[PDB]
Amino acid sequence: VYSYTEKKRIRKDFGKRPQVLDVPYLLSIQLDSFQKFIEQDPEGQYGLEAAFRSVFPIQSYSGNSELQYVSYRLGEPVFDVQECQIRGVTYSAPLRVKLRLVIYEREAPEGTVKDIKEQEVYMGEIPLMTDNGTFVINGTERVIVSQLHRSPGVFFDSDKGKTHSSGKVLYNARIIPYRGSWLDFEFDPKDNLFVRIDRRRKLPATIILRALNYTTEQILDLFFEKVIFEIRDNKLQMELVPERLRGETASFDIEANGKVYVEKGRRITARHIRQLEKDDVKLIEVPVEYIAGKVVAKDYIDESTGELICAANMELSLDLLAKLSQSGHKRIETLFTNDLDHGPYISETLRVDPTNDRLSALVEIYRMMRPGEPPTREAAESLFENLFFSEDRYDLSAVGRMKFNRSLLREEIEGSGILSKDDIIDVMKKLIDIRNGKGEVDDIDHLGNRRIRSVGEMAENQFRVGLVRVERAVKERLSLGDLDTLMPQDMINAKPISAAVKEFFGSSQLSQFMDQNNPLSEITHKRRISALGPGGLTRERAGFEVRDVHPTHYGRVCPIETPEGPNIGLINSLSVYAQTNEYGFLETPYRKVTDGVVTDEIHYLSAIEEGNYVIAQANSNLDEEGHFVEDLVTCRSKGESSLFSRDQVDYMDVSTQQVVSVGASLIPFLEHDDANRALMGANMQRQAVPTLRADKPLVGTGMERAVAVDSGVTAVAKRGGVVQYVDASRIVIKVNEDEMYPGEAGIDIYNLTKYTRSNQNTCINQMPCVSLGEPVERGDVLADGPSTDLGELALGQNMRVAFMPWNGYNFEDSILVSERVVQEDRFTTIHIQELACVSRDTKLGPEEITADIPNVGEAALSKLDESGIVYIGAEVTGGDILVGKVTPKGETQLTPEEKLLRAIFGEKASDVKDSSLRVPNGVSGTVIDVQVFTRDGVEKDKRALEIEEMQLKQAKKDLSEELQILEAGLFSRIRAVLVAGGVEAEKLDKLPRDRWLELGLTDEEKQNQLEQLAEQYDELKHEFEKKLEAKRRKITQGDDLAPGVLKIVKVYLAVKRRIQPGDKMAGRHGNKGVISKINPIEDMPYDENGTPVDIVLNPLGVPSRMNIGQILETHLGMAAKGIGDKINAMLKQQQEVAKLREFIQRAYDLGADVRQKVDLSTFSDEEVMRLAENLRKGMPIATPVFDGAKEAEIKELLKLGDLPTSGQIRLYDGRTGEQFERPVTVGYMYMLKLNHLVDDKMHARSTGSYSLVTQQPLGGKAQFGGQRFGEMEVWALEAYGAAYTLQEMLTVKSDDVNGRTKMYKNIVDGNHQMEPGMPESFNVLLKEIRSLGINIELED
Amino acid sequence: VPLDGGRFATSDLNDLYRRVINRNNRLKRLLDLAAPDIIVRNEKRMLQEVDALLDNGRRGRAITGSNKRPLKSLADMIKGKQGRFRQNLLGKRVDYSGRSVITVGPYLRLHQCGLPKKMALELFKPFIYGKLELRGLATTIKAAKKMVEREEAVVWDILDEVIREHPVLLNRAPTLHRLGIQAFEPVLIEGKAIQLHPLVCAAYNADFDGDQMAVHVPLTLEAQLEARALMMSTNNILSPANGEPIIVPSQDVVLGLYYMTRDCVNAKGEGMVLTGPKEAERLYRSGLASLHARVKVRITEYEKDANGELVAKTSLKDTTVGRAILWMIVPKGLPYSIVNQALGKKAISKMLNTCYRILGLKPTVIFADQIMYTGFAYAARSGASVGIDDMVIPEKKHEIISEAEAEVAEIQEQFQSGLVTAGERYNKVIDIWAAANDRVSKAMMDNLQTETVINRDGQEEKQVSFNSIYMMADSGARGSAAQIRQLAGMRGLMAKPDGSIIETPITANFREGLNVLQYFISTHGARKGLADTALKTANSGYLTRRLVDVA
Amino acid sequence: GITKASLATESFISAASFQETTRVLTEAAVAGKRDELRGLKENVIVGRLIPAGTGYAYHQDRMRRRAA
Ligand SMILES: [Mg+2]
Repeated sequence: VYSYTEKKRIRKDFGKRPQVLDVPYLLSIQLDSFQKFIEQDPEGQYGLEAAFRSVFPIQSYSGNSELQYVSYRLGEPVFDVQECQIRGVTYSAPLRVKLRLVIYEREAPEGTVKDIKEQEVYMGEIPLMTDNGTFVINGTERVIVSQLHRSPGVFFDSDKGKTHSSGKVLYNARIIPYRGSWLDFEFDPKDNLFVRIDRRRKLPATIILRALNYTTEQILDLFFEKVIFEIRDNKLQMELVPERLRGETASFDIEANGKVYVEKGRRITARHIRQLEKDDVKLIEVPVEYIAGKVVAKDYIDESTGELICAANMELSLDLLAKLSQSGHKRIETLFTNDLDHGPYISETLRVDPTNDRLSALVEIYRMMRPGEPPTREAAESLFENLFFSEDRYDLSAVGRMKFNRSLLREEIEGSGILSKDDIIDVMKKLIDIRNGKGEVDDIDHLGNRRIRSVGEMAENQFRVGLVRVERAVKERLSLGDLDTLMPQDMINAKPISAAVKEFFGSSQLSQFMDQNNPLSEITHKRRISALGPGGLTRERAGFEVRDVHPTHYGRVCPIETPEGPNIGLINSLSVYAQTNEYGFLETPYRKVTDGVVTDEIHYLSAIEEGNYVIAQANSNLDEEGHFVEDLVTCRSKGESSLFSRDQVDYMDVSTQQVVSVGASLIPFLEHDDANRALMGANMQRQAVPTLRADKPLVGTGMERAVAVDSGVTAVAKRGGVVQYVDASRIVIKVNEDEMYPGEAGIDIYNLTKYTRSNQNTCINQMPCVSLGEPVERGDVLADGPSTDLGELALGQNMRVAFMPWNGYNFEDSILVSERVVQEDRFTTIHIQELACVSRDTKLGPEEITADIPNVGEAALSKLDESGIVYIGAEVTGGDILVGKVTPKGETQLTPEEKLLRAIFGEKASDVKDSSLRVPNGVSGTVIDVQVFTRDGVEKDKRALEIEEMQLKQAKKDLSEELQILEAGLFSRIRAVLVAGGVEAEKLDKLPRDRWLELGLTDEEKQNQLEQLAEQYDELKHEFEKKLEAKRRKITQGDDLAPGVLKIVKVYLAVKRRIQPGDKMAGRHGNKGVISKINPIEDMPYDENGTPVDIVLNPLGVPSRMNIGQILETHLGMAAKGIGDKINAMLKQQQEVAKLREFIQRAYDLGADVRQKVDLSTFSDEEVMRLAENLRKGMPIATPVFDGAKEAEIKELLKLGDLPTSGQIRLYDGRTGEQFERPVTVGYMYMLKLNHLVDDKMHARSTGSYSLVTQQPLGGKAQFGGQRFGEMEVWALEAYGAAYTLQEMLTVKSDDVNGRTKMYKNIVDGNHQMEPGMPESFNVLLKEIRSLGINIELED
Repeated sequence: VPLDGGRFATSDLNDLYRRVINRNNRLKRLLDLAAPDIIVRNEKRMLQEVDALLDNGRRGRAITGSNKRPLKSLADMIKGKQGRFRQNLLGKRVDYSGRSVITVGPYLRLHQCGLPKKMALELFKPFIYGKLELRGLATTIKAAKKMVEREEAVVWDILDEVIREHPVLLNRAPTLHRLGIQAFEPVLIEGKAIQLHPLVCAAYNADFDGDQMAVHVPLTLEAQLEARALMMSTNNILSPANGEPIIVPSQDVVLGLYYMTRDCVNAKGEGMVLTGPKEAERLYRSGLASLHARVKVRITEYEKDANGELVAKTSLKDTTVGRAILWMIVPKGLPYSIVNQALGKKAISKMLNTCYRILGLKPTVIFADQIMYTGFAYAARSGASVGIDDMVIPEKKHEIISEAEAEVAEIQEQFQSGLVTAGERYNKVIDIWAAANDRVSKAMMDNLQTETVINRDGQEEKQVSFNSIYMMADSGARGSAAQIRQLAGMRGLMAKPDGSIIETPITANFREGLNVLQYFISTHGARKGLADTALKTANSGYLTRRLVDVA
Repeated sequence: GITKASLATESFISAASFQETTRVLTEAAVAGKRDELRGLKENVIVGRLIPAGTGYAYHQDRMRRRAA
């Protein structure tokens, strides 16, 4: 069942798989992050409160002086949104903070204070976020793009390469905290264990073991397994554990209890082990040569003499065995080393350990951390015990603690933010386990180890960065001087916080200009995931492995949309349904699968849970009960895709198209193209300029509605009801009764955005779509914006295409275009530019904006008023005066013979110089709006007075009008109320509205609601008065500007760039092209009915680029326009309602087994006619992306029209008038227009300006500069015999500062001579080398 | 330099010299005072850190500027790709230049390029000034400047005069080899885009999807004579890498010629007798006979068997109508058998090469232009579309897939019973899917290339087909037999990022469309290919730079 | 190798244009060398006629005038 806004153009659909989930609100990531960042949070989980409670209170260094936190509040913005765009300042808000300074009493450290103070402190301004996730910073609209970064937590990464030519593998565990220092461990090619801190010089990892207050005995106790020997008064016998003999060949016959278990020479078999276990063998005598291979464990000193027999980590020799034997050391501790299980890496590292105690280790790490300086006891001890144990300099994270405890297999998910001893213990144990073999490596590209941080978290970090600086400053100031009784403001400082947050939002690597040339462009630029920026990598140091797709991208990141060229795989976009977890991992939905029944409940699944489960496929047919109708399903369990059974399914995919982005989901027949052309299509879709009259998609996906509504361009009704008055500027809604709050008077007023500019100069503009007195509902569109059409995204226009080669004019990729396209004015786009003219303050004096300029007649001065600024609505062209500005000139130092000429004529040169702003060459348009700013002290001129008067009258009129309509609605509601309980039907309109709000009634809530409406009226008039005063003061007050400037005039142009050979037009499947010619109507190929085809593409582009999707799109478009043509001809003569009913129903029932039963028995002869009228240009068709519309459905849809099933119809020829044999494909393809306009590219330079230090021309076309004659061009010219051309290519035309003037005189004198000279930049090189002691000189 | 609005821009050397002079002055003042030796030794070390001025950032660490960035010393003004050598002394920015988008414009002769009138008006400004002053149409040069500013109607004839025999230079950004820069005469265009002749897009490696080229102007007499003698387009028709021509007709014209020279087995008017190629032209355009029908014609071929003298020979060859139409293009000295076949792409390249090696250069360049003209004409007259019925799926495909599935099921059961090894089952599966893919490709090609069945005056006959994709592939006009079977047969076995091969290949074609899993498998290969084609460019450029600096 | 034999060149501007400039300049400076501008990189840098293409006759004339 469809709303009234959907009974206008109800789109025909083809999707087979019934979706069970609504597409979520497409910006919720950006909005929800910044909602977390700034919100009154009555606990320190996330937000500003988290930073404050993590950095406050502040204590002076036992000075009994406490500064502590209370709360914070966000102020009202001084300038709202459109004022911030007009003026140019950040849409910010003050951050008023309540802080408390308290000083404790003497010998009362925990005792009460002797003084308090509570002052509301202002600490900078944070920018705010508009209701589309965009910030306004300096007049512009900037977006901060979310970052993808390596997670805080442990990583048991291997090396896994050759990397030495040893053919070995190195397992280098690594710990990364969210704020702190790294702690790397790695093995060497000689398999010894090392350590390094913050990528410094290597150290053997025993140093930190000792520095954790551990001696050698406990180290060998923790990191090895003891082997105990018992001197049984002889033979040095050893006890047994039967597992210890696995995979070994004992040199003797293992025998006990008079029973042979293992033979000599025989290995200890598995059944030997089982027999040893069953027979309960404890202790045997061993040959004495077995113990000689051991390494002793602990310190067995001489108990008599107090001397050492053997320390820890000593290999034993038989004489030393006798020495411990004669000392009576019956119990001897050793180690269970091995070649397979228990590697002696700690033992050998202790052998290469050059330390002996804690102090040696701390001295060593102090030297390694900082060279040069002498070691010190307290400095080294404080450095080490502060580095990895401070809440200050080491915050692991909450998410870091979670992931660390998970990857360590420890149960508890929450713990400290600093590293304890047990954490390093278990990290060492697991690294040793991995080197032994029990354990598995991790990887980087797996999306379970990469988070998503958005504007909330980055803003919070920048705020903390400001706060630590201000806290250090306070701790400085609180220490010195006095107690004082001073007020808690002068030790605090606004600028070292606002500076930090403004340097983040103003120029980071993430805050960029929002491409604002399409609703799709804004949407796909707000949901962008970037791997660059701070905390990440750079494109010059990014290996191919992070650029690649990964099996954990299925439904969390789009694999097919990515910018190509310099950075592929770094700026991956986000999927359609892909949410974000609580911690910040990416999450995607799945439908719960019971025993065999698909339950339509939804469970969100993270990146690491998706492996242990089994996930079904969305293309699995099921029959009305959730049972899979097959006996198998193509699931995916751990990377692979294996044909599992009906019973082993745990989760089913949600919708068929959750693998793509939003930008790539608007491509019909995506499942046919090669991924290269799909990438190029989805990247060219976000560059289409909005045309003059946005038409439709004839063959669209079906998800244009959500993109149009969820982007901020269209104006969506907030409460349903009747529309009361529709201008082209405003829309007034009267709300329904049930949706009306009891408090206020309910009408709505929307104010549309008529003809303003965008960051790419295109003309963002809205127009209404509803009419007067027509019901709407909650959520309909009321005003289409740029590229929208009745709430559906329409990025271009759809035109009749034919695939045939045509006389070379579409040779490689060119696109022949008929004159009907330009004649119907259907690819015409509107641009809007901004021109600024400052009036600076020179030392010779101030410039003026007077109308009077020298040396110009009346042709230029016809279009300036008396003040000297161009009129509103003046058809200016290139090179014409807009802002007449003169500048003072000192003397000019007049010269010979023109001195004599001045003596002849006497027309003295003025002391002023013309420097007025004129229109840049090549453009032409109408001036739509003039903006004038001025410094406060300067007296304003006439035109500024006109503008201020007009703005003030407009503001007063609009505010008065808003109050008028609001009171009209309020009194109408009062009139409706007063009928109930004491009706004044004719009595009410007798008296005026003066005392209607005070009349008595039955003493109900409406009696004490007439007073509510009366107080609403009084509040409305008072609010009107105060807001009018505020607005008047805001208009009339001066505008703060840059230092040393007087006034700025901003003039707005509106070009109407039509279409020309050179423009780039693209399809949707990434078939680009440049228009080569614009033929007349008659020359175009026309089919048998006389209708000329409109665009003649090239067929050779299909079977080599393989994007076969565009041909099926062409066929389906031909079917759609066929049905539209049939219904148009049916509506041409007035036939009947029921005839249209019959045909429309039949057209809406194709083909077999689709959803969307859309029967027309519930439409009532007005909607039917409106539907038919809105359909007559062609019935729109939907195609969900991977669900698709199969070929036979297209065949039968074409057969519904009279068009041939083959899709190809014979085209005659325009010129000869004869017939093309081999009939050719025609049909309706949706074709875009990218904003690579030719006139923005084409530029030339005869002799422009020249660069200052090196006499070369300037950059590209902004300063009228020449081309870059690269090194390879010089190689090419050397390859030919061309010598003189090269000589003039790098001497006369560029750098020989006398040669070029001589060349100009020679050229205009009609004598193409040249005079070489020597290049200027070479002479600069001579001076640079000679600036050193390098005497270099030319000589002959 | 004084920036506007009271801002000052300076180089960092002012700061460095300030530092050195300051420390030197301080040391002078200390030596006046007879300071302690620790103070003067510290000051001399500071004066040593001269080192920053000469080459900052070599010894120790680099002192930084107010923006906390390592500032630039003299050695950074010399060295690097931003120093004088690579960036300012070898490659300069040039006056008299411009750039724009490019378009095709097949009406051009190949020694001339199209050029917009406005770019001509800007580039040739001083020539126009001189010509106007010489003709006495402006008294001074100032009046001439204001006259060309007003674009008054007599300036265009002056532009036409000074544009007459004046070459320009055209160049695209990756100038790999010496054909990257060529000369052209201009023909003025009432547009805004450079029209560039279609035959040299192969040499420029240029396609018209928005690519831009830069123009340069030779000024002096020696430079224009160089541009006409060496760099002119009609003097570079052979590649310097090898003697093969570089004016091969590329994709559309070769398709037109391939369609023009074939033979339907029974078309309108077969077996008549024609009395010369002019009769073939008349019989075609009147429509009484088809373009391709086997017709006994009479033709005369001239051979230069004598000492550089042509000798006529005329006979009754047995050819088609389209070939006899094409024969009016070939010049005198070529034997007739050069146009008596299907005329693919290697064939036409060899035809051009033979014409060059036998006749000379001028007839070969005129022959090249006539070939492009007639190729475009009959390609457009073909009407060679591409439709969804032009991708035939061989009907044995699903049976082959079913049999291969049976084989892989048997090997799966064998490894389930442990009779075989994991690498064994891997290679068994990979070989049976390879065999099935090969067999389905054989089935598709044998159903596509030859299935056309027409009947000459009798029962039945089979011929090569006109199934437009088969023409676009067999003719050589931008279509490979390995990029079919991704439109009809299975798409082979894609590879995982590790470099291995997936056990279950993608068995779906772009006509039937892939499902979600197959598409997600196919995505990785495209992304890896894109990244490699992006990162091969830097290595190739570096290799070229090394080679041209060693030789 | 080409990157090695492309640095043992008699000309030193042709060496300093393509490599780290510091080592080349210092070795040339202690050597007191004297480039003669014989190749192509030198004559491109100083911006006179290439001794290869059209300028070969001019350079042959200059050499003929030189030392004669
Ligand atoms: Mg290109």
